[PDB]
Amino acid sequence: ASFLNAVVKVYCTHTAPDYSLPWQKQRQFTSTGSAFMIGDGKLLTNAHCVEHDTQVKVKRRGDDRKYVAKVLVRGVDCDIALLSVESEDFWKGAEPLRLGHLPRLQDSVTVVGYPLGGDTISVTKGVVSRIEVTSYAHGSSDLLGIQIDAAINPGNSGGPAFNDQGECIGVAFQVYRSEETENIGYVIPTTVVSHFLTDYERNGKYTGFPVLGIEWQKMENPDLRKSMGMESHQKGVRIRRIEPTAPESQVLKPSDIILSFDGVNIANDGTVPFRHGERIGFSYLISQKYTGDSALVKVLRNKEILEFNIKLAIHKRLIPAHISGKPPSYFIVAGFVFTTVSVPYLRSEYGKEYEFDAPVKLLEKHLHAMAQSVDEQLVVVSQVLVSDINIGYEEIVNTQVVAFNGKPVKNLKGLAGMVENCEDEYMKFNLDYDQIVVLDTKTAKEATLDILTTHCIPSAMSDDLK
Amino acid sequence: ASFLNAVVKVYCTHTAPDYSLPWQKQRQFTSTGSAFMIGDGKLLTNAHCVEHDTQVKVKRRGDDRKYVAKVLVRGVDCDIALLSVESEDFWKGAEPLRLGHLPRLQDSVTVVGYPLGGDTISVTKGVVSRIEVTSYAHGSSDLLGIQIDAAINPGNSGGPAFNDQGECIGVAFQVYRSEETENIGYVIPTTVVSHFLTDYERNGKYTGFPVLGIEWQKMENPDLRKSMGMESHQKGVRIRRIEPTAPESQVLKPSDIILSFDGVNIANDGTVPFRHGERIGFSYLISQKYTGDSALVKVLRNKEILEFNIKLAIHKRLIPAHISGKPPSYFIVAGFVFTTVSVPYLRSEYGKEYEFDAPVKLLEKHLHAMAQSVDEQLVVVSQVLVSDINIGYEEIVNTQVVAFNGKPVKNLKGLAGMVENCEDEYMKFNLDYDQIVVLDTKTAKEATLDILTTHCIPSAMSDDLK
Amino acid sequence: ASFLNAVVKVYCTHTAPDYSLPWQKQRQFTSTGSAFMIGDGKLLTNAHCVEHDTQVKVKRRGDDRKYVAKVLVRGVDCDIALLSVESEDFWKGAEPLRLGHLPRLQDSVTVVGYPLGGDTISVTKGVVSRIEVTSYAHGSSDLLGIQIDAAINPGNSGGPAFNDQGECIGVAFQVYRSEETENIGYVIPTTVVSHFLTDYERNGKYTGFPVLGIEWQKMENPDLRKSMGMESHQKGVRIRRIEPTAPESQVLKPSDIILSFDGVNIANDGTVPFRHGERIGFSYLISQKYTGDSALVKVLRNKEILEFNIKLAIHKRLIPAHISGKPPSYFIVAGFVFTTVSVPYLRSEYGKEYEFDAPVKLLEKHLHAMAQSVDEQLVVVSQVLVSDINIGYEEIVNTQVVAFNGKPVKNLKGLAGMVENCEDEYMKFNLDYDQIVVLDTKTAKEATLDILTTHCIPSAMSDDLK
Amino acid sequence: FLNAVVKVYCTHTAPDYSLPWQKQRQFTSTGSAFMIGDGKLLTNAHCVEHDTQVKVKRRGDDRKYVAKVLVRGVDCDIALLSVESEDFWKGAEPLRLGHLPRLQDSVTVVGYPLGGDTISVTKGVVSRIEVTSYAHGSSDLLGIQIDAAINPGNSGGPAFNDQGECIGVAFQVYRSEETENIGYVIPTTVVSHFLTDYERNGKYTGFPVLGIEWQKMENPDLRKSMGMESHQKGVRIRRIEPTAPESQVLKPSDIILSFDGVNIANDGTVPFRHGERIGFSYLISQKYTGDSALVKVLRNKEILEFNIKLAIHKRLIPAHISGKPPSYFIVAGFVFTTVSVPYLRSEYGKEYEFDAPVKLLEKHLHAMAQSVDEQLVVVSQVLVSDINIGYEEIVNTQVVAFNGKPVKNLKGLAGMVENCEDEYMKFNLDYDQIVVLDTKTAKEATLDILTTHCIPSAMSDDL
Repeated sequence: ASFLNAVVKVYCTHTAPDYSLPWQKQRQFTSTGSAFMIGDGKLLTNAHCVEHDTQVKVKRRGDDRKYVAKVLVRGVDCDIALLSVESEDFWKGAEPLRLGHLPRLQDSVTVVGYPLGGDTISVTKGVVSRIEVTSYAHGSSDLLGIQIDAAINPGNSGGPAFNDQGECIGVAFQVYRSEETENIGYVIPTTVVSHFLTDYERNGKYTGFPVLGIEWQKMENPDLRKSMGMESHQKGVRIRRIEPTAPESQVLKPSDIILSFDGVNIANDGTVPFRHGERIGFSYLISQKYTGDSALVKVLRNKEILEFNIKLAIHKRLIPAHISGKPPSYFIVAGFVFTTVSVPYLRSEYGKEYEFDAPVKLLEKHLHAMAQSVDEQLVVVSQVLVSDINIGYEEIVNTQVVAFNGKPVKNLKGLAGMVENCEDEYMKFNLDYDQIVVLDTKTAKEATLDILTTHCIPSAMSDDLK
Repeated sequence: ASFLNAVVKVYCTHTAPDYSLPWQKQRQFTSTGSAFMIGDGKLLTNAHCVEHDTQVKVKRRGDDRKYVAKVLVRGVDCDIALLSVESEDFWKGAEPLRLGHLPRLQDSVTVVGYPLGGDTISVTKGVVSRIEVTSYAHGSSDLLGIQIDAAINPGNSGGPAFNDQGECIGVAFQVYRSEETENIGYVIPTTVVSHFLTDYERNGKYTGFPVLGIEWQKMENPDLRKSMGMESHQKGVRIRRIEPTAPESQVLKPSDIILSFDGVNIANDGTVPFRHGERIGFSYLISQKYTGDSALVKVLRNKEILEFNIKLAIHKRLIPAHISGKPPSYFIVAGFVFTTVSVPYLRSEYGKEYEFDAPVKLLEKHLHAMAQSVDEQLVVVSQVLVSDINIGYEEIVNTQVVAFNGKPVKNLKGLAGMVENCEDEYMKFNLDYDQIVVLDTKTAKEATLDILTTHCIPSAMSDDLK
Repeated sequence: ASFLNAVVKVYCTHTAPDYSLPWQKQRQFTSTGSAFMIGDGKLLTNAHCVEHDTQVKVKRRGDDRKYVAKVLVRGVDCDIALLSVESEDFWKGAEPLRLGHLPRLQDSVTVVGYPLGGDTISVTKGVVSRIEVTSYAHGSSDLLGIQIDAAINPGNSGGPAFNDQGECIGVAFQVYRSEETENIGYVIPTTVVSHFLTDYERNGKYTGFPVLGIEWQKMENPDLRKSMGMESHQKGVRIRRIEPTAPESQVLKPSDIILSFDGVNIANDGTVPFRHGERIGFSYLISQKYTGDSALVKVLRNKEILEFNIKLAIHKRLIPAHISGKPPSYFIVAGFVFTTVSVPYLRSEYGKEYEFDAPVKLLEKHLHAMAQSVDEQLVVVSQVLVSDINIGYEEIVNTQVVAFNGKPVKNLKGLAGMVENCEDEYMKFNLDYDQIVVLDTKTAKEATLDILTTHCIPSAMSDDLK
Repeated sequence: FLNAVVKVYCTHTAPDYSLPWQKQRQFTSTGSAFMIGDGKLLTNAHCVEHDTQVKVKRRGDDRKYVAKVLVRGVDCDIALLSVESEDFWKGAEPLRLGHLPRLQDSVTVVGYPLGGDTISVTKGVVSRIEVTSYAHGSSDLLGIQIDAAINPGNSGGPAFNDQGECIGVAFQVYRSEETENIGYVIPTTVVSHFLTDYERNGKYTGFPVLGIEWQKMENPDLRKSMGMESHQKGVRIRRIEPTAPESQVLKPSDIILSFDGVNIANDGTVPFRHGERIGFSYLISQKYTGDSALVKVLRNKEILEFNIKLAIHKRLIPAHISGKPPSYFIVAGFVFTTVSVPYLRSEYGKEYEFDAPVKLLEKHLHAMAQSVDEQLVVVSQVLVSDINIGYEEIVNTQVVAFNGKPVKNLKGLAGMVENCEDEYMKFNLDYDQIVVLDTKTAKEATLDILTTHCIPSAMSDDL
């Protein structure tokens, strides 16, 4: 029962930026979660437990005090964060958990944490149900995951799952809930946790989980395989498209057939052998490597077998699934609020149903567009703060800015600089839907200050543009 | 862990007949389920996993290929089907499961299959909760069932439940889900599975589970018992009504009191002793027998004790709960679409709420009418394909046809023959609600072909009427 | 498996009083639950299983008969009732359960009873999840509770939870259900059960669970503590308010800081040490005592440490959460229906959402008002049975009566006596919202009988006012 | 008067767009129609869409007489009916059409709405007159809003002025929890355009609308920057339909100053009547297809004039499929069809504009046809078979090329697969996917698949 004492309750006050009004914050709100001692003065929890934190406190069993904690480091896409606690009273007699190996299906598992239904610690018990590449909902990434049938409830997030030997086999973090389903809950495996910790130890920071920038197609059809010159004994997946900002774009080509990755053969359905008689998606081979590592990729190209050693990097979306450790960027000229499109921005503008209610143009780029350069951003006029200077333009909302005075717009900083250094008589913004916005350059800039005052906006731009 | 490899994933493409437009099919749709090796080149799954199959494929652990399978035999009311697989690659190294005995309450149980929440195999664990006669939802019959508290999810259908010795104690098949309930899931017991397999082995086909064609009333009231001449030491159930198409109608009478079945005494509440200190509904004694078997029934009739040996048969509903291995029958004359009323037909015409939205006349027969002869059917005008020939009759929908030219209508084939061989000047259909439909016989038949063309109907009738 | 036979099925027909029309009953309705043998011809079940009983029957395993039972005694706030059964046939071969000690977290637990999904006994299994002071929903009180992750379903109420040694560790009684949660179910601990049984044995009746009549405030802020003269080493909770009808009101004062209870130190968050390294709310120390016991309370008052021995009593709400073993009181004069405000009354008048739809005046007293004297009641005009005698007063509903002919109204009996002995020409009722109702005393009383006849009301008042 | 207004009974049998080889279930509706002379009844096109039978009943006669649809204009929501029986026409007196009314003119609506079986009259005033979206037709034409109650069943009946002349056809409403008495009437000007068109050409030739997208020029800096004088006004051309004649002479960022000598304001409006303005589309709509118009534009300080021939608007993704069943063809279980609004609605429900694939909606809202008769071709679904193993999950995905050749429309694709001599059929699909089939074995596999799904033919007759 000594294992329970390593598990602490997390109290978090969150203050999120208003993506729709990026100069200000949303209303404070509180949540609770769990965390556990992993050694060397560190607690592990889920990143989603402490997102946009303005205060984090922890409470250990047997002690009534809630101690101030700080977020040491976070990994948004693997949904892990480490906490530090200054108070030496908190750490007295601490006994950290040890991490165990990946479990086998049907292994007994217990989940320990602070879910709804009470204030004190709670234990639930079940078995390991399923292990495969899993969609991390909050992290928006695909990593190894352990499904279990021990009940996971709100508040369990960040607490450990234990094997019957008292070793931590991972972190309870998410559930699949519907009116049709029962006891489908997920755990971040120790292999993923170890990856994160090793990463942080080596680099003094989080460097992510690599994922090769390719889209692919299964090759289950025999005519398809034959037509591309595959022999009866060959299997693999066809490259659809390659991220321009990935180093494999310099050596791989569309319609290449990927035969293997680090000498492991990829099946026509994109799976590779996994442990004891199972098959798993090939992405697992990539995500277990570190950014900066290299991997040997074998392809078939015009019936010729080619091998390339490719450096692995994180995935950069044109429309980021998250914007962490920074307020959303914006700048304002003549009442026009320019900002960038991110998933949180879309969710703010169009609610939880943003995937169906957002403008099709924006959604099209969210699901299908690849960044053509690093640091490329989708820039839009968010809204127009209505004044006399912007007459006739008042109804413009969430429309992409494609060019400024003939020059293509690559990102927000690029655009902000262009309006800054503009000496022409007119500022000409080419917008989506073949629209043009034109302002007299001199009177445009003069009009900004009064508009900010009206809307109680303390600054014309985010600090990163100052 | 070798037991897992006997459990395969089922992929099914279903194409259901349109009961509302019986000349055509509904749109293709796919589902997935589970199945397992039981020996001799056979897989067992649920019948509901492969209903209206146009293609079935299976996938074994460790192999990426999906192999074509065929439905060998199905038992609709016990919800079991057997599959065959031609590919010898699929069967290589196969190790079939062995069936265990009926378990006891609190026995550990594990469920293995392919539920939602992932693509690979999943295991859940719990205990045997309850064993009694259970309503098989898809099969619409009452057979022994095992309730368990191991989580069963969509996709688990057709997979095995195991005892702690690795024997299969049955097939995971259905759940009781409401906002109020948790972990109420059911398993088809090995006794039912064995009945099905023995049946198929003996007869080369499925012959069903017998159920005596009697409705009965409990005799819990002492005045009731006394008034019917029961002695203080006698107990049993009163016969309300007997199916005319059952052989016990020739020897049993309404108001008989059934005292015993195969020497087993029936209590006033219709229960008999079951295993260790429990009581179960008497139907269990009947359903464990095979169709064609005989049973000794003892009754009290006017204070006289009588015994009859009665041959057991399946139950035939006037309005069938299922129509399997055949398209729904129909024929058309002069735009009138004649078909028969089945549960799938009612569900098609009036949705999932057919029990409350269907015409009361039709519902009355669904819940309460007994077939007066074998092969009797409830025939209706489904709809009228509007043309000049059927002027004034256009609004007729789902109305029973009771007679044709003075002769009673017994079933669809009977009616189809009567319109065929009709040489009278007029065809006179007596319909429900005391209506009469009259058509000139000659011009009625001539008008059919054009109407079929308009509605793109390839044939005037189903093949079974050709 | 012999333990199962001590667990019986409960069938209850309830007939509840109509709180909105207190002269009559609501419609009969039935429920089912569970109960178990605890020795000496007694069965234990939940009080909520037999609330407003007009008939209770039980059925033991293996026997088809349902035997008439009677409620021996009930404890509404701990949700326990004991049943007796006259029939000696029921008790033949009975083997009662033994009560075990409070379990530890992660201890295996099995729940046995008669939930939905079948008619026979069902077992579910899980672990002890959490132990702390718990809100008893039906009982509306705060007592020790055991949370478990074995599934509890409707019908389980009143059945035992067992440890792995076959001892009863408590009574399955309630769940926390939401679309977000799974397997949060609660058990009345053996310590609470033992309290109830000991209580009934000693006193021949139920005397409740004491709870000191104080409201308190946490003292987590250091400036707060310092400002009230607490030393750095002192901790406790501040008294906000004291129930006038509690004997600690004679010795404790608002703004006192409670330092300890029976020598157990109370933390700034109101918790005390509990078992192995845990902390629990201090109310647990009080509720484990019996009414009539005394407790030593130490307080800080103006930097002086004072100790008082205080007699403990049950909590009496102005607006009772329950009214048990008696029809709701009422009396009628001139069509005016006078009654008292209780939680069931509010629920009847304003449905399940009574906490948000009831008049704010009434709700204000429900959440915040303390009784100023014992037997004080909130009296209202429920409604006005419209006649000529009460012209102009017809729209009065649920309005508090504060005085009668200048005299304050303390409760319903007090008011009933005052209208009875009124010899003045007028009866003057002062109502809430500064309204006055005046009737001619003589013609008011004469008018009652006809009004009762119109509404088929057999009597002008409840028997307790006769 | 009342006896010229008749009740319409229609049995509809719509094609199943999701399963284009067959029809949906019969359903019935009722509406209204009126005698306009020469053995003709006028009603709404939506009253008789996909008709398998139409009957009419005149007031005081119990018989329901068979009618036939002579001609329909889907986008203006008008249809004409004929009735063979002489008994139906006994003592008939057709209605006369009146001139466009003015705001506040009294109006009566006559027809056969819900709430009873016989004729019903409602009364109100003319509320508002402006270019209006015809919901069923999906075009923008002049509409009269009125405050006389219009209910289901009124469709196709006349609205009358107080002189008993028909001022239009009651056809649609704006209903929400928030609104009351917002009903619309197809004006006599639109009706006359339809009747004149049908009389001239023996068929419906539509309402012209020029293929230009434009931007308002309300901003002074915008106007000044493009070299507009302080007195000049107009609209800026955003984009021009490649399949429109004006794509040859007009250019993006031209500023349209006038149409037929009529000056266009910065908000795209022109003088209308009685002190009101109206969208310039009205000037175009009142002309006939084949007519020309004089367009004056400003381009690089220079004022240019062009005589532009006018035509109907043709969307890449059509709002309606009329005069034919939806086109399709099948090879090896692959069902190919075209994307239309009715297809999207059938596939994704009434909320298709939010639930359909973002790729498809993108083209629905924003894409212009690049060539005449261009269509968006998709694989609708794959009828599962051995021949199409691995491709079963393909749904609603655009076909962009066949054996290296661009797919223009369904007929084009059908002809390419028909005449394919190559060993393989290689389809480039959206999302950078490729589907490949052996040419010989794919074609052989078709017939048996049809049999399984009870499909009478591999392709629609138009292919």
